[PDB]
Amino acid sequence: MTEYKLVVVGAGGVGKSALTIQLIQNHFVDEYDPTIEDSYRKQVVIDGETCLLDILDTAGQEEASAMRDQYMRTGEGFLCVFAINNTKSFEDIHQYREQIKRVKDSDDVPMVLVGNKCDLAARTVESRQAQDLARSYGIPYIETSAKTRQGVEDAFYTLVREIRQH
Amino acid sequence: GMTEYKLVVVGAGGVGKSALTIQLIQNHFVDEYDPTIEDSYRKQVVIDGETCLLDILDTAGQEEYSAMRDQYMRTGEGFLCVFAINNTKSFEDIHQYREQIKRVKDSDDVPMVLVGNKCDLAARTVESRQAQDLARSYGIPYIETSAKTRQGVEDAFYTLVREIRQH
Amino acid sequence: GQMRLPSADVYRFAEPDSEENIIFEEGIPIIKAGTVIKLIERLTYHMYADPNFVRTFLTTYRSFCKPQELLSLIIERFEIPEPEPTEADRIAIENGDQPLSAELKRFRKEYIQPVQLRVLNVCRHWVEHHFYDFERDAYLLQRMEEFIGTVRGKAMKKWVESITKIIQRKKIANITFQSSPPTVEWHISRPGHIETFDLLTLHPIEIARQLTLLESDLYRAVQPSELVGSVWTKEDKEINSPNLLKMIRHTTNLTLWFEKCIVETENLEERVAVVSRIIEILQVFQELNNFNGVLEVVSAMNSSPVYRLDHTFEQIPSRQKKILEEAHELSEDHYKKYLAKLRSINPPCVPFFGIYLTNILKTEEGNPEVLKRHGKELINFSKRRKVAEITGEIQQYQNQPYCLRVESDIKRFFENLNPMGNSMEKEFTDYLFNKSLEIEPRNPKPLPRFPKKYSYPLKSPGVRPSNPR
Ligand SMILES: Nc1nc2c(ncn2[C@@H]2O[C@H](COP(=O)(O)OP(=O)(O)NP(=O)(O)O)[C@@H](O)[C@H]2O)c(=O)[nH]1
Ligand SMILES: Cc1cc(Cn2c(N3CCNCC3)nc3ccc(Cl)cc32)cc(C)c1F
Ligand SMILES: [Mg+2]
Ligand code: NA
Repeated sequence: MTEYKLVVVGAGGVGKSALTIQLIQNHFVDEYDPTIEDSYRKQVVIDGETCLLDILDTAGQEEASAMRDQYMRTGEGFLCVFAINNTKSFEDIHQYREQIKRVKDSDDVPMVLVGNKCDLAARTVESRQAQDLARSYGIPYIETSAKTRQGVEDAFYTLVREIRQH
Repeated sequence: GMTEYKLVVVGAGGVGKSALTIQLIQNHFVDEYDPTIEDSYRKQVVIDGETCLLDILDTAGQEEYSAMRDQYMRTGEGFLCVFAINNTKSFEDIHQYREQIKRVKDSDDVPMVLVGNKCDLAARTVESRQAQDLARSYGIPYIETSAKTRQGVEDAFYTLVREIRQH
Repeated sequence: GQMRLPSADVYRFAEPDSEENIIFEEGIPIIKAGTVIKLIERLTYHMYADPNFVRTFLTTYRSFCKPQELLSLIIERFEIPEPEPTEADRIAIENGDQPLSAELKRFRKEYIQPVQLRVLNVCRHWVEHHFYDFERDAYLLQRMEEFIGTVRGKAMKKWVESITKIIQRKKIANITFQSSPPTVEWHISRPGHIETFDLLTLHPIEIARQLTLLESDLYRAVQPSELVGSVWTKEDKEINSPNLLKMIRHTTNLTLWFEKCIVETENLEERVAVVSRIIEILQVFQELNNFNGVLEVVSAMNSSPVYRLDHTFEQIPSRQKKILEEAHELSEDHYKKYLAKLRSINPPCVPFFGIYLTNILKTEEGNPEVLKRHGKELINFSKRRKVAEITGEIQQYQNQPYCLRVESDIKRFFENLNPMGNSMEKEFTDYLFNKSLEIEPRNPKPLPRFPKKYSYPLKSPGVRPSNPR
């Protein structure tokens, strides 16, 4: 069993915790309880190979913004999450991308761009704009709903494939 | 090559039974243990000048899985029937453990030893003489052991191997 | 340079590391042993977070620190003094200017705020995942509510208000799937006719599914509080480990029910059909990764009353002998193949709990509570980490739900199964063995014939599922 260290990052309230708990427990969390730092494990077969995912769920609130280097050092791959009804959270993506690159001293870190809350009709970030950004990073873009499960396995397991092929 | 003996530890739970195999298999001289490591229950020993391999099954903690006793006991060639010298109920349980071993093995003469284990400084309630009388009524050896000083531990397992060899 | 720290005389958590208070294992350090003060310092360390350590500590700390004392210590940890103005600040103030306060701002940003946030994360994890401490000690809960409810200052405010709400919700205290569950399968017994439910009249696929749902729910209900301290083996086990004991007693009852179904079927041909049906149920258990169920069947087939039934064995199809053999081989060599299979499958699964129990008990019994170093007694934390590695594995398999539909009547049938009746264990297992001797006597006694007892067809419907539109 290969172990993969995944880290979920992004602005406060975009659904990092809801995405993770949907993956882990098949349950949608309605409450908004701001995370400090949580960690989960999941054994799962991906492309015929069993692995063990360690998933770090991080703090999006700005008051925790000085405490990120320590988890970025440990992570192998990063889900970079914004909410498609929150343009500020999309603008925050590049700050996470640049910090991860600095901390890991690498232009080639496994990452997936995730546009969450795709169950909501009132979108303010267009798919094309996010896809353009993902292409500029060399990474895939996956839209998700922690509420309905749409795209959730695809986002996490695509990140695993990235780490595997790194 | 060398003979392997499959030994099974049986007896009441909650009264320190597991200390017998832990102290044997341990780094005798470093009080430490990881039971998860493959072959934390296999030990090569020399008994009366003959090298052999002991494979010890101790399912301590699984006593409530009472319908698995036959499954576990069936694997064994010799048995340590363990009670705590400060727990009279565990001593009274011995008769039924022995009866169950005889049934699983389909034999009235299964290699086994009676082990009285001192697991703390609480007052002894089973006297040596009571346990000696019980062992003699069964025709099996009696060994007393300490769960803290390792006294008697080698004697218990080696005596059982001798019972198997002399069966 | 490094930040300066408060004097260790006013803030105990600033004492320097030494081998008299902390020992590390041979990129964050792993603690072998330490004083409780050093463990709490590293639990809430300013340089890094350690969520594994938080779980390990909160799962196992009661073996070395009382809940009331833990709360006092983390409140003490939280109350960090700020440094006095520096010489440059002093000179600015003496000239009527605003000081830069560079060292103070750095200490707030890089020491106080991370330590305080990590203290609050300990509180959050404590309330969310180890709330039994507060259920069992109402005064502890009052102290936690008061501490959280009186934290001032805007940097912690979002988490203080959140933790207050989480506590209030915990005091008064839904699954979505990738697909639809398969259709419930029926055989001779039809929906609503619970009085006809039995081993051969329910569909073997649905027996295995409903037992898997029941056994999965029982597995998922066991909390670490029922395990740490080996409390399920001690005199108060019924108080401290009730969900574990309910799970084990279900497993025992099903094994005994399988044995009873076999040996109370006195007609040889009918008993062969019973055993064949049980091995079909085992096949579906394997397909569902219900290892508890697999071993329930294996334990019944290896029991003294069943194992000796050579005339029944002779008529079991070779393929079913092979299925049973490969299930039995999971348990051989101290569960070597079982452990490898558990670690290879795609969950959901239902582990066999007994191995975890033995490994927790032996880890507790085989390692000392303290290590003596330089005249000091240090908490042996490596022993606690080993226990929490096992409880963490247990919890990892408790997350994934089965995509199977409950059948309430079949569920109730297996919940109420009581093969022993009012009999005591010895009386009942002697009865099963005497039945075995009756239906297949020991050689050279001749094999008797017995009348059939089932009036319905014995042919199995098989264990491949059906799917109408
Ligand atoms: N409709 C909808 N709501 C969602 C979705 N994901 C999260 N939410 C909601 O958005 C809120 C914030 O979710 P949460 O998972 O706590 O976000 P977070 O990114 O972890 N926040 P933080 O950074 O503070 O830890 C919650 O009310 C949650 O129910 C989604 O896919 N759809
Ligand atoms: C299929 C089947 C096996 C057994 C009991 N049994 C046997 N025996 C030993 C004694 N002679 C007959 C073979 N080998 C087994 C291996 C694994 C397991 Cl788990 C049970 C085993 C008993 C009945 C009634 C039966 F139908
Ligand atoms: Mg969150
Ligand atoms: Na007593």
